[PDB]
Order: sequence, then C-alpha cells, then structure tokens
Amino acid sequence: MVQSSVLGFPRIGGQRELKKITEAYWSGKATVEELLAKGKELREHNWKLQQKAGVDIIPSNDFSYYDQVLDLSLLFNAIPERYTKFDLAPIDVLFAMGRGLQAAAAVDVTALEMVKWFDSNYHYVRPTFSHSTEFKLNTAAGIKPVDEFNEAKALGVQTRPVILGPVSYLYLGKADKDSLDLEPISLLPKILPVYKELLQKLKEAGAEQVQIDEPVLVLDLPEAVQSKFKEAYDALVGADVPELILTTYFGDVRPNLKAIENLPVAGFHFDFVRVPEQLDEVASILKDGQTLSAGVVDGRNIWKTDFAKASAVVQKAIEKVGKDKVVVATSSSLLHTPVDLESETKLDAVIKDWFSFATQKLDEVVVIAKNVSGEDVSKQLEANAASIKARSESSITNDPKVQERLTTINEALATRKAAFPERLTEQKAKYNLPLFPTTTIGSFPQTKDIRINRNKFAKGQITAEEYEAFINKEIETVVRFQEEIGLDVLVHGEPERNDMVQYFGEQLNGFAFTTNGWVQSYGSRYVRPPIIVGDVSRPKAMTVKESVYAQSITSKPMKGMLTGPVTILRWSFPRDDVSGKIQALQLGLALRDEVNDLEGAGITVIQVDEPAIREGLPLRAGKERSDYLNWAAQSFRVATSGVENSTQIHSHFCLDPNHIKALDADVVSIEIQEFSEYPNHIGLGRIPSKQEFVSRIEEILKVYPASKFWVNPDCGRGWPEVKESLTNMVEAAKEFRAKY
Ligand SMILES: [Zn+2]
Repeated sequence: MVQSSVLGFPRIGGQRELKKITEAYWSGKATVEELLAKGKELREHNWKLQQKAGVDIIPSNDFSYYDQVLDLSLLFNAIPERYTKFDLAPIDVLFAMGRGLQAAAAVDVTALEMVKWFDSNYHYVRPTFSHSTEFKLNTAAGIKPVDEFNEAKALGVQTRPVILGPVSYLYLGKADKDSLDLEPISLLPKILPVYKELLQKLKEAGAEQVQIDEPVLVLDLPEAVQSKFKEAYDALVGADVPELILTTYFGDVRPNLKAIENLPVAGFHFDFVRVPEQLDEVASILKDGQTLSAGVVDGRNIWKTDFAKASAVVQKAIEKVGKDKVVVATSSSLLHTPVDLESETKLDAVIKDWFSFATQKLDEVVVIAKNVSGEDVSKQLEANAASIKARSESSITNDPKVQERLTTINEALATRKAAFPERLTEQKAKYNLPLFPTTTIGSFPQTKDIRINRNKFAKGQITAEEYEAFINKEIETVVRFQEEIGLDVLVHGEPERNDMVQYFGEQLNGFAFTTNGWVQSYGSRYVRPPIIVGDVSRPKAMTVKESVYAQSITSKPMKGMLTGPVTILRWSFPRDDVSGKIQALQLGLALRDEVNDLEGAGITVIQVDEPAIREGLPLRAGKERSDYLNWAAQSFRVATSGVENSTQIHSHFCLDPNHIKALDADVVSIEIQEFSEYPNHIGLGRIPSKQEFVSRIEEILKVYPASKFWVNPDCGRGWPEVKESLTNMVEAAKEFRAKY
C-alpha cells in the first residue's frame, strides 16, 4: 500500500567503473562509444538493482558522467561562449566546462567554478549566466532525461525523472565575468518556458511523475526570492506535463513555508533525518490530494537505519495526512553514500552489522514501507532491532577514560597561558625572526621513488628501517632545498603522508576504515572517508618522529604539521548517536596530546589547519550556526592551548575574521580592515618576480603594520618554478628588510 522511493543512486560503480572509463576517455584510451556503452551498463545495473530490491519509485536522470548540475546547464544552453569555439561535440563541451581545455599554440580554457553542494561533501559545477544567455533545449545533443527515461522503460523499469528545479538552479548559479550586474534569479521568465518544454517531452515519453529538486528552500531566502516558487510552479503545472514532486533535503523548510503553501504541485518531499521536527508544520500545509514523501533513510551517512524509529516517523506523517498520501523515502539522494557494503573484505562482522551503504538502503526503505503498510515483516524488524541493540550495548563505542576527560574541558583548557602581546615577546626572545619572515604552507613535489618504496614497504619487501631511511632522504632533500633559498621557517614536506585525514584516523582509536567505501567528491575524484564508530583517543605520537628528524638536520625552526579536529570530523562519516560537537571535542583532546608531544620533542612551531570549517557551517543563521562557530573554535583551542608562550601556533586558510580571531593562533596565513585592531600576525600569500613581489607588499604596508606581516605563497607546480618563485619571494622579502 505505502510506496517506497529512492531520490538518486550513486553512479560511480561498485568497482569505480565510472572513474576508470571517464579517465580512459579523457586520456584518449577509450572511444566515446566505449564511454557511452559503459554509462548504459551502469544505469541498467543500478535500475535493475533497485527494481530487484522492490523499490516503487526509482529515479532516472540521477546518473552523470561528471555532475548533474552541469548536465542541466548543457541541457538548457547555459554554455558560456568561450567553450563553443573548439568544434567540440556536446559531450566534449560538457567536459570542457567541467574540467577545462588545453590546446596547442596557446589555449588554456579554465573549468567553471567548483562549489560545495550545501553542507554535503559533494561539489557541483556552478551554473554561469550572462546577459546574452539564450536558454533553450539542444535536441541534437540528445535530451538526457528523456533518453534515460526511455532507456529504463525499454528495460521494463518505470522511473521518475529527477531535475533540479528552476528557482534553485538559477539561485545556485552566478553572473559570468561580462555581466557583473546580473542577478541570476532575474532570469526566471527566460528559463521557465524551457523547463515547460522539457516536462512536455518527458510526459509524451511516458513519464507520469517528476522529482523536481528545490533544496534552496532549506536556506535563508530573501522574501523576494520566496515569491518565485508560486510564479514558477503555476507556470509549469498543467495537463500536458507530468505530476511534480517538489523535493527538499538537508534542512528545515519551515521559515519558507508560506512560499510553498499555495502551489499546484502534486506533492512534496522533506528531510526528516536532518529535521524530523518539521513534520507537523509541513504536513499541515498539504492540500487535498498532494502527497508527502517522508525522508527517513539517511542519504549522507552509513549507519543501519533503526526500523522501529524510522517507521514511527512515517506513522506520524500517516496520522496527519492519510496512508494513501505518504511515501517512504531516502532523506536525500544516495549519491552521498558508498555503493555496496558487501564489497568490504576486511571489516569485522560485528562492525559491518552496524552499517548500510547505498545498496542496503534500498532494502531499508522497502521494509519500512511494508511495515507501515501492515505487512508482516516481523523477521526483518527483529533482526534490525537485534543489530541496533548490539551496537548500543557495544564497548568499542564507550571509553570511560575519554568520557572522564571530556568533563575536564573548561575555559582554561581552551585558552593560551597568555594573550598574544605577552606571547609575542617570548617568541621574539626565542626565535629572533627578522622582519618579513618567510615560510611555506604545505607540501612539495614528491619523487616516484616514494610511491614505489611505500608500495614495497606495505608488502614487507623493504624493512621499516629501509623505508624510514628513504623517507628521511626525501625530508633531507626538501630541508636542504629550503635552506639554500633562505626561507626562515621550514617544513619537512610530509613525504610520509598520503592524506590529511586518514593519516591521523589510522592512528586514532574509535575509527573504522573501508576497502571500497568510495563516494563521489567532484567529477572523477572520489573519497573513501574514515568512519568514526566510537569514542576517539590517540594512543601514541602520530607525527613526531618525522618532524624530529627534520628539525635535527637544521638550526632553522621546523614547523610541525597537523589537521584540526573539525576537519577530521567533517571529512569522516560521523557517529549518529552522539553530537558533532562531542566528537569534535574528543578529537581536540586527542590532538592536544599530539601538539604537546611535538612541543616536548622540541618542535615548538606547529601548524594546525582546518580547511573544512566553512563547509560545515549550518545552512541557516541562528542558534545552530552560532553554536557551531563556538564549538569549532573551542575544539581547535582545546588542541592548541597546552603549549608554552614561546611555542608558536600557525593556521592556514583558503572566511569570517571574527571566527579566525577566535582561534587565537599566533600566525595565520590567508589568501584586512577588521584585522587592524588585531595583534596576532598574518601571512599574506605567472612566475612572480622580485619587483612583482615588491609591489604587493608595499600596498599592504599602507594598511597593516610591517611588524605583523609574514611572507608566504598562497597555498601548498614543478621544481624549476618552485625554486625561482620561492627564491624570488625571499629575495623580495629581504629587500623590505633593508629598509629597516
Ligand atoms: Zn590555501
């Protein structure tokens, strides 16, 4: 009776087939026909998987060779002129937009901007519009949503096409360089007819419903934008188009409820995983006949769903609007979860019992739907209940030492021993750095020997002492190089690290890792996030050995290098049974031990980077957001406040000055008015010349005092350019030292 629904399925393939074939295509190893054949294979496999699982509402158009939002831009002719000048077929225009284009003498067409999709770890290609943009359907390039619907239909699988809706599509885009005064939303009248035509075509092909995504409804929207949903949907809905299910996820639509209370659409979908508390209010506005899709299986995390609790949420929706009008759904697309738990070859059976990946989530929505339908699934419910009980009663989750340590967090634990003014004095006495001190921010070009030796070491073919000796040689090389250039504060190059999250996660209690838990991050770049399964602590030193060796071969101060607690949290799959805050503070305490060990070992300049802070900002202004900024900065300060005044804490940023200031780092490298009343120091970041450098500093000298300025590159190119560049930077910095 009650139907089940999936908002989208990850398209990468259980064996990363999509990556392999698209990268072969781009490198010229595979033909476009081979590319298209593999896409067809993947789509068919994924449709039949969903059909076999018993899912009622199965998506189409969720597939992509690169990005769904980019697919729409191609479909609607939101294609900037510069991409159209190379005689490229539409699929190659698509790829040109997504990943740029190089050509012989000399073309260097840059890809469109990559943008985080809300607070997920996915990135979309920014829709880019000009005054001259002529929205239209390009039939010769084929009409993807229509072709894919027909494709699935021919396999005996009826699907629901998924398209990003017109308000979100425009609102999430930006004005192109030539049209700086253009407001994207202003283009609504031009794009609606094109949506209308596409929907007509989908109807004619046999599509009876369409999932139309309007996730901007979970954002703070100006009143003027809110009015556009009525405008848009009155224009789209009619007898000649499929029924529309207006779909939201990742947040709370309540602030925008009036915007959608009088729409002619056939139904809505809401995310009751992220915001179950919005159920009553959103249900209350449903018109006669409109349906409510209850998102109760998480599309962004990997924990087995509690069937009893999820069913109860669905039952509340039923109580409000009727069993005939409720659908059991994934909370969002499954794009953000790995493909298949069954591919894992190493996880203990106890832990695996706690997880569900995309393939398993198909079974979950089906069982939940059957349960609320009155069908006997007592066996599935008992087994699920057993697994939930098992995880709950585990010990790998609960560490008494960690819990006790959490109670010790207080203001003093989150505060340096003295304010920056007093610290600076001790730091000057210890380091006596010159004005305009020079440093770098990250890694260097690693040799191929490093990868080969790492591989041999992992197989025992070389001994730890051999590998360690190769690592140190790489460190020695990097260090000597910097000394010759005359940099003031050095780094070791991190040759021993493969990733800035897993390198730490592997050395922390409370984490689990997958062999195949891949999730698409952007284009063909995938990530395999660590999973936080329980209370986190750090048994022993994680980075000290290599930093100590690096410092032992130079008299210049050597930077220790760490990733901060919030970034480790944001780039992992978090626990769902304890708050993000608590996990971050546990991480802060674990990292505090590492900072302390580095200091104790003589590494007294330490860089701790938090590149994921902005990405985890709660989607709306308010209590959740301000609390987040507070505990994110608190967790950083917990990691970094155990040190002496003479010990120097750095942090790099690629932002809200107020939050930066809240970290109280001694030095922060960034890529300024508010920083005028701020003591702590700042490092301001094609081949640059000494004079080209001299101009930049002179300008900034008009604002910030010379006494607060470090000199470094923008962020972490080849060896010849890295040499001259750095040599140019330092020679330049020295030139400003002469004037003092
Ligand atoms: Zn950067």
